[PDB]
Amino acid sequence: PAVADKADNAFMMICTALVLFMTIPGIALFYGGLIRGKNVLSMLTQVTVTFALVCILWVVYGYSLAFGEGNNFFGNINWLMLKNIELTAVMGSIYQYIHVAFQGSFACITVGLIVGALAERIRFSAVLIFVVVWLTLSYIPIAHMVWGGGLLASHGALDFAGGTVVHINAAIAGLVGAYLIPHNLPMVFTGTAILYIGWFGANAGSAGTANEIAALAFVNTVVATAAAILGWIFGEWALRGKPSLLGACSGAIAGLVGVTPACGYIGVGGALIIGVVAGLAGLWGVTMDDPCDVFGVHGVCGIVGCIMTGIFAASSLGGVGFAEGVTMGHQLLVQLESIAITIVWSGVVAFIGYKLADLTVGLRVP
Amino acid sequence: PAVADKADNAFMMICTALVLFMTIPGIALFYGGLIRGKNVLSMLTQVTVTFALVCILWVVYGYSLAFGEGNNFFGNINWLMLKNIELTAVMGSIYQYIHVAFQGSFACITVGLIVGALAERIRFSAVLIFVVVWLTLSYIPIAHMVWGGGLLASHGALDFAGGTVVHINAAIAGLVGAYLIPHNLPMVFTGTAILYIGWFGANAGSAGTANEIAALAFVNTVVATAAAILGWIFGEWALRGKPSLLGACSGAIAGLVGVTPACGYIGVGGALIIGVVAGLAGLWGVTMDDPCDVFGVHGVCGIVGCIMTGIFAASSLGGVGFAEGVTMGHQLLVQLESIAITIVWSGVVAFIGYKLADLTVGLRVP
Amino acid sequence: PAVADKADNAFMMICTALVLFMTIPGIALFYGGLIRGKNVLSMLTQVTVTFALVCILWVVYGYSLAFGEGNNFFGNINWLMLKNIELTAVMGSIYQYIHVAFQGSFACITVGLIVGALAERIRFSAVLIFVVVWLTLSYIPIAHMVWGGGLLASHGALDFAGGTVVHINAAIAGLVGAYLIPHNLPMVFTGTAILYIGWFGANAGSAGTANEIAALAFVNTVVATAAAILGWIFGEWALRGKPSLLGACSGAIAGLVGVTPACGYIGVGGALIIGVVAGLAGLWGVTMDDPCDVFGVHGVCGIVGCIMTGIFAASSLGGVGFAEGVTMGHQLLVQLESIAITIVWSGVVAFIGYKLADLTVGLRVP
Ligand SMILES: CCCCCCCCCCCC[N+](C)(C)[O-]
Ligand SMILES: CCCCCCCCCCCC[N+](C)(C)[O-]
Ligand SMILES: CCCCCCCCCCCC[N+](C)(C)[O-]
Repeated sequence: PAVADKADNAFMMICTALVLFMTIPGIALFYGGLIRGKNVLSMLTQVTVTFALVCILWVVYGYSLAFGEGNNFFGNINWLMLKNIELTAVMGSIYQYIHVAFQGSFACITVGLIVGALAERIRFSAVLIFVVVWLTLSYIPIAHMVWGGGLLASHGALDFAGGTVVHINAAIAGLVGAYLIPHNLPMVFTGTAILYIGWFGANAGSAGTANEIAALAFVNTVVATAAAILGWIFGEWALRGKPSLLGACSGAIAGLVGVTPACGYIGVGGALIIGVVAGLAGLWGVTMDDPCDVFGVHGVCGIVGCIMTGIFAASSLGGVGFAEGVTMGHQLLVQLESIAITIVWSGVVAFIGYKLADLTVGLRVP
Repeated sequence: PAVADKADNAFMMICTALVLFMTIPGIALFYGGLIRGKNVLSMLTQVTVTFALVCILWVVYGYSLAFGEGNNFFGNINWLMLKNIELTAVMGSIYQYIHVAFQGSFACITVGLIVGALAERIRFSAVLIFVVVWLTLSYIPIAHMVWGGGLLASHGALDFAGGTVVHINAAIAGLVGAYLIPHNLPMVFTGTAILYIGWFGANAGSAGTANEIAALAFVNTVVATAAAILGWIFGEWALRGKPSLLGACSGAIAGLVGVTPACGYIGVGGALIIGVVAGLAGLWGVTMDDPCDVFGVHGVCGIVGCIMTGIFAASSLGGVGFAEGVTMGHQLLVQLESIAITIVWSGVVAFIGYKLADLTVGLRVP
Repeated sequence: PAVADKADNAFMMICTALVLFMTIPGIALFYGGLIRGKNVLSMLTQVTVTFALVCILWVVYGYSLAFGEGNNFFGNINWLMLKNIELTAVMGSIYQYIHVAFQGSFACITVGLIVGALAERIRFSAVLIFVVVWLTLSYIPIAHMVWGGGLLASHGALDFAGGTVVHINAAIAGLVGAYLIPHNLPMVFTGTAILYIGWFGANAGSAGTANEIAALAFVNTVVATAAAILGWIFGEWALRGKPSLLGACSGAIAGLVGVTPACGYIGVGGALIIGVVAGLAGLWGVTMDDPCDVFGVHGVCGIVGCIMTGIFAASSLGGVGFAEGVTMGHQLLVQLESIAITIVWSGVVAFIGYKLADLTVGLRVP
């Protein structure tokens, strides 16, 4: 007799709006000020159209396969166009319709992160094909594997808000793209800004409820982002003699990414230590072919966050505590496996997607 | 013994903020990148000052006449400055003060849509006069007629979030203006963006509560907007050989508008079919004197949405179901009447307003 | 047996996001379009890094000293890194973690207002030192004095959302800075916009709950801002023959500031009268060395708001009513004292901070 709680309903609809704010115009504007000015309009168009396409595919089969009961790798196809979901169906403590909208907005932003990164160098029709393939055969199974009670979840993987599902997944997809293939810094910062605010929806929302864990995630997000900014900036001041706007904006992102899988499981001590290590590591990454340094931050910091969750979730270290019977040893192993599975899964799919495009319309923008 | 529900309180205050975000800076920035660059500052000023004036008129007599008990066409004047509204007065399941703020923000955005459209070509003092007339004698009675238990509502008109009260109403007011009387596309998209996010406040908020219907409206908004984008874009690719940023931004708006009256009454199937037809129809409109194509999208798509609600609310078609004793036949008729009443009411008033200005200070900007 | 209410949890986390939106990118962008274009990137960087530093200092000792039990002037140091705060600890009707995040975001925005004002003319390392000093020895004690059950609160001072803690405090700190020491108007308005929307989080959020008082504050915010815009604009039309965008944006701020201490205690009548007097007074201020007219609006309107709360909170005048045994006479006196204590406290500290910087790294940007 599952009963929807209006307080949770309220929180999760607003959180869905926030995550939606991340893509439209968040990620669009972030990339907008980074890419060559002659490429901006084509990019914003591509993000917008691919946003739309993702919203639709999610409704048709996206949600059903991501989040329906199935196997360890995917759901099913009987929630097609959300059929058999009663309007009053409750998932967790919120109406299911709001879970669809929430989970959909994650799908959008992830796609937004790859589209914007590669909009400069890929044909319009070729990114569409890619999106369709990689949403379907990478993001959806991994979503299901991590948040849909599939393989990774069934083996105790900690990923509170999408270090694998979003960050690693997309960073590897981006890297594959570049392998096969700033002009407005106020615009970049504005994007970073919208991304940051939008990100409280993503991290607190992942609690599914306005509780003490939503509260922990929110606090940890503020903390680790700030730690990452200062860590990056300090590093930049040491390496380059001075902080920069792009470094500060990059810092914030590095720690937002690092804290993503962790925010709901760690103490503020942990959030701070993670923000610092994520900020430095992100700086290290972009100091070491990667489009708009998407792996250099998302990939590198995605890995750092996911590994460091396997440590800082420990009650000893201020976390919520590992599950019963789980050692920090074993949990670390499982994160490594989650990470490695994501990297390979996305990579292989990315390769299939781009190649499908490359053999139907061509990658190379005319 | 009506009791205010804090969850609803929370939702409706945040939703009010979102709708407020639509005008300030949403609609301002949308028009900002469309109009000639030499006109932008005068426009943003005019939207801001007229926003303020609308916030005030709403408090003085706006809310009382829109939403007080009266006749079929207007309320009364005993909630002047919100007197006789106890601070703890409850409307629906939220405190009345939050209903005032919500309904006020609709009033603002509607006005924002006309002001911004005509800011280029109308004298400052002449728009003020217009606003005062047309808020008072068009938006307020129609508000009351549709959402204040007046004429249109009493006859079963479906308009969940303002296809008539907002979109048709303002589009006709805009058309009258032009009859008598892009430079920054990143800015236009940013505006579209803020408008989109802000619009979840308008559509879900219209539920008055964080329930399964707020959930339906939110989902339908995401769906139909996305459908509209792809529909517009595809049409544009057929007509023009390629999608454009303005087309994509226009697409989103077309479907946001189309779904506005429908979002709380239809299934996602319906949202998708409405988004598509609204996107194509919007494109058709702007292909066929209309200031910033305000009728071409708001008018045309306003009509499409309102008519199509009379169809897709049917349980057969996945909707919430028509009221008892109501056939799809009869419901369609009533939408047509709602539409026709709005078009004529706003038109006649618009004509009175502009002429009053034109005979006191003059329309024609010096 | 204090029990956290999920509805309040939801409201206060979203309100925290809104206040966070005020700084990042709100205040950054406001100043962005005001300062010389050659200074903008250095400014946005400085706001971002000092934001981060404030988020961290708040977590380490900021919250503990601001909001722990202590004396009349400061709390304590046993909530260092939020230790001894159980994750499920409840303050008011929300989890304590959300109070930390809320109160932290006030700390950020206040700092944002001084940093942005003086970013043009102060050395990076010198502002850092300043921030550390003045957050610690001004903002924290005043926070504690006004909202932490300290001196000013214990004597019945009304300041619902920070006329002293935020506005006067920062305006005086800014004035001290200038004493010792527009290019993008669309950007300025966008900032004003984000500031306005963000401000509903600050004013309603200060209720701690989604109740009738959150509802009153929200309504009053809309009202007084609008009143202030028209008051400023009308004054500007009289003084200068015409309204300007900067005047309108300045108007909105003047009334937002004026209503800040008052919003939770006054009637809408009062909100309107306060908005008007705040708008005119703000205009008067900037007509009478003050960096980006920060005192001319925040200082002047901060004082006006705080004094005028001591009047309009009266039930006679439509307010919530003064406390038992409190006359309007006595309440006015106490506001004057709150005001005077803030002005001197911040001033003295500001002087210490800047001088510490000036004698370690130097003020004067190289
Ligand atoms: C918990 C949800 C996670 C949301 C993911 C969105 C990533 C936004 C960051 C974009 C920055 C892109 N860049 C250049 C650093 O790679
Ligand atoms: C449910 C609330 C409806 C809100 C109405 C606001 C309309 C925003 C769209 C502006 C687009 C203007 N334009 C040029 C397409 O006409
Ligand atoms: C209730 C919270 C108060 C938030 C304080 C933030 C102040 C924002 C206004 C910035 C305007 C700066 N200026 C130039 C007018 O001084």
